[PDB]
Amino acid sequence: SSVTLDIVSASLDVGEEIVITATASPEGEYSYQWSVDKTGYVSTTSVTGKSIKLVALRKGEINVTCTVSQMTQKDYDAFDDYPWYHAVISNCAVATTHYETPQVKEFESEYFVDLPGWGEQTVVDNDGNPSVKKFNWKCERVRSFNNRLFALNMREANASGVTTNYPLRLRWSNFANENKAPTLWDDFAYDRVENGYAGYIDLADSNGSLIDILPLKDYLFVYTEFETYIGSPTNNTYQPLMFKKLFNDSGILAPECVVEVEGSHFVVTQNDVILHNGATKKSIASNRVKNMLINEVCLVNPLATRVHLHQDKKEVWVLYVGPGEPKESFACTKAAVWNYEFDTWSFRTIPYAQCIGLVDPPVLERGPIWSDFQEITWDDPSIKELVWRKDATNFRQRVTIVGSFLKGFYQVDVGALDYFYDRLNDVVIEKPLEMR
Amino acid sequence: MGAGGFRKNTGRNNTTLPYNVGFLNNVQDTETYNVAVYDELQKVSTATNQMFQAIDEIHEEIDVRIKALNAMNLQFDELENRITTEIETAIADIQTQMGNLSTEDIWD
Amino acid sequence: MGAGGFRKNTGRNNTTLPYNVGFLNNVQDTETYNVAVYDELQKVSTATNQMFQAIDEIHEEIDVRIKALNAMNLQFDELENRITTEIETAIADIQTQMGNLSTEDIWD
Amino acid sequence: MGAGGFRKNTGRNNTTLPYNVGFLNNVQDTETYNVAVYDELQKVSTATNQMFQA
Amino acid sequence: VATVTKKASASIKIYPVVSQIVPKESTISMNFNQTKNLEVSLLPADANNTNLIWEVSNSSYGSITVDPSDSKLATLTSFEKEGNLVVTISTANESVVAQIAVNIIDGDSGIFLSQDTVTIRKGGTTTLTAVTGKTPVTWSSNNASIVSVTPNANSLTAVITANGEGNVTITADNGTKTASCEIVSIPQIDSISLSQSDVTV
Repeated sequence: SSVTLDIVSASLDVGEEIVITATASPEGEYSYQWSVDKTGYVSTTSVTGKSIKLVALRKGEINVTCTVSQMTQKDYDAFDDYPWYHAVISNCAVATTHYETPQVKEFESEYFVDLPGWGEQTVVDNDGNPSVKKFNWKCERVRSFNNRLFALNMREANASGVTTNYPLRLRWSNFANENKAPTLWDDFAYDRVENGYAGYIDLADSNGSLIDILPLKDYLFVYTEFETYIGSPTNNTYQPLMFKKLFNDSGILAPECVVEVEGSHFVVTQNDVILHNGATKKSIASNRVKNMLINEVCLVNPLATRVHLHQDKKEVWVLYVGPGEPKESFACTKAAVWNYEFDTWSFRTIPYAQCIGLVDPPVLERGPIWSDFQEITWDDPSIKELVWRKDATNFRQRVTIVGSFLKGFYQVDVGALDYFYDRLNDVVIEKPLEMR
Repeated sequence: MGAGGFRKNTGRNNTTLPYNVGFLNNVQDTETYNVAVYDELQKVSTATNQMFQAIDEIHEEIDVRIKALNAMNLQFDELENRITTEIETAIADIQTQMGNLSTEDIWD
Repeated sequence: MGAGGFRKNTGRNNTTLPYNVGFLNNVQDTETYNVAVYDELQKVSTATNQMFQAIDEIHEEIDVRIKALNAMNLQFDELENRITTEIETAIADIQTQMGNLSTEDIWD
Repeated sequence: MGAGGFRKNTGRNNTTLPYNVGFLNNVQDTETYNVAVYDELQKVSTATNQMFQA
Repeated sequence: VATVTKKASASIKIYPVVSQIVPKESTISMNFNQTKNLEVSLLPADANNTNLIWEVSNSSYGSITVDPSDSKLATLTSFEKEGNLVVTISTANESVVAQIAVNIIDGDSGIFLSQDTVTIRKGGTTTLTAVTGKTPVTWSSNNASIVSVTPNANSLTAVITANGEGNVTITADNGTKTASCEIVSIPQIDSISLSQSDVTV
């Protein structure tokens, strides 16, 4: 109900302090956000606490306000055919999926929130009166570049709710600041009368859907299943990024089939596998595995295909759904692996991966201390798989982990076992790892 | 119509870094030489795109100064009009009126 | 506060020489080829530095033309104010004063 | 006497085209490397002459 | 997701805190005779907001050396001892502290001088500064072949050169009143050390 403040008005001298506090109507537990109607003027502490400290810094008049909220849980709908995509910026982690707004976790916060200033546009009247409006925007994918954030394949609504898919749209944000994600997305800033005010290009290529984005050495590469564009950042001018074409036939297979190995791009490019330096490309499979991949990938579900950069052993591996699997499964049964230190291909099993990544391990594995097992017994409380010293791939002693269809997590390069599955019994099976 | 202050915001923050060729002549290996010439052309590409951004920023500032110029000259001519009209009118009209009125009222 | 003459010396004396690539394809020796690309990148470096110098000279000439444009428009408006006060005062005060002060000491 | 006219026509018709280096690192043959550097320097010459005209 | 939100709002007025940017004076420096009671004047920059406190170095130079302020201005008073002192105008608690220098000139046409006594190593140099009721201030030294004295253009300041070693005295002000300053010239080395006394070769 009704909200109150400790105060309604105040006089400060510059450099003086003050504290105001808000209380809800009912004695319940709520979430707070403090706000100020002009930027500068004051210093603040933890704008999510019910009682805020202020410090006058500049001559003027201002409004300080508090929003109080009855927050509740509401589930996402990020289905297995539409996963999360998870970019990174300034130590804030982005979520991003279809049907949802992209959302970000701040460095100075313990929960997610919708990307700040996402969906904003600005109007100006004749004779110059501005106003800001938030329209519904939904994305496909979000990534980082040149201290900005980027967005693809927009569903970009407007006043009167006919949302239009712009499959060739690509939007970009401001620059960052201290421990914070970007703050505005309106191409129509500077009409309200920081650096890097936003933009959009709306490209010219083939069917769109506009599958992925990835940088390289200051140079964006944007991919459309056939054909690709370079983006070059200018400094700051009439055109903050200039986009030039690169390929008339190359273009990525599926949403995360590109990775930066060594000053170059590894791509599953619809027909084949390529390694391009920018300007020029090669075929890493021409006549050695081509007719073997296209096959094994074609059979079940190609859009489940992924790549991951196993730096630790100088391998790049392309993950796919095995030859005999349900046509609506996305669990990658198998991976084809390229050792870029010698240009040599192999294949392997992986434990039904939904997703893969590098990570830090648990503590019991993280180079521990006899002084930690004060609750453990030699008698293996179902914990057995601990070798005094596990060979190392990395000096920070880090680990590649798979998020699995099998209700859990797995490490994917570790002492020899394999975890097969059994639909006839709906049970997991462990068996010795077989090389052939 | 104030000559709108310098848009201090067009090119003066692009450090136009003078492109200087790194020593290619000590690179006896073709692969290192080929990298060094590519790195040299990369500095050229960087510099070319900086000089363009400055040329467009220069054209926008010129376009602002031509809009500012219509104003100052046209206003010069408006104030010329003011001068002529007001001054001539006042001086002549009054001298005449005053002299005539007082002089006549008195000598008959 | 006159406009400044042309700095007849911002860049119009810098012969910005049109960069033209010399023949690289006949240089069969890698060492001479490496010299010829270094010499072409040196002509690029020269022309890029001449264009950055001409863009800085243009930015300086625009910085001069914007210093020339703003405060002289302020002189226009302040001289315009002198005009206003002086001659408005004249017209009104003048006519009123003479006629009234003449009714002067002479009517009764 | 008149601030006469925008010369509406001083350089905004020259699309200065942003110079970008093509991949040189894969050219293992000196003769093909030599051509690729010459073609890159030709784009530089072009952009240099457009900037001088502007 | 926020099911219900309610807002609350408050204005704040932020006054400029001037006199955190310096105050400035009509009465920057004031020379006066032994028991004159002169008024003294100062303003904050921008004329905005805060008040000031008036304070003085050695509060023994007047019967109650500085009177408390009215508002921005204040007033001064003096008692029978001589030399410079300084009146500092400190803002109410914060760190802005302007300063007014005043000379209590010993009499109506008297003099005082900066140092009493000086110590100089031979070949070195130092300066002496008078304060006087009249601008001509002649300087003279006994033993000019051991300590030279050379007036500056203002005459009230002079430069001393230690041409030789020994105890010397300076007088200044022919202007109806002559002051004093003692000067010791000292050796360029006072002692020495060696590495050994009980050697054997």
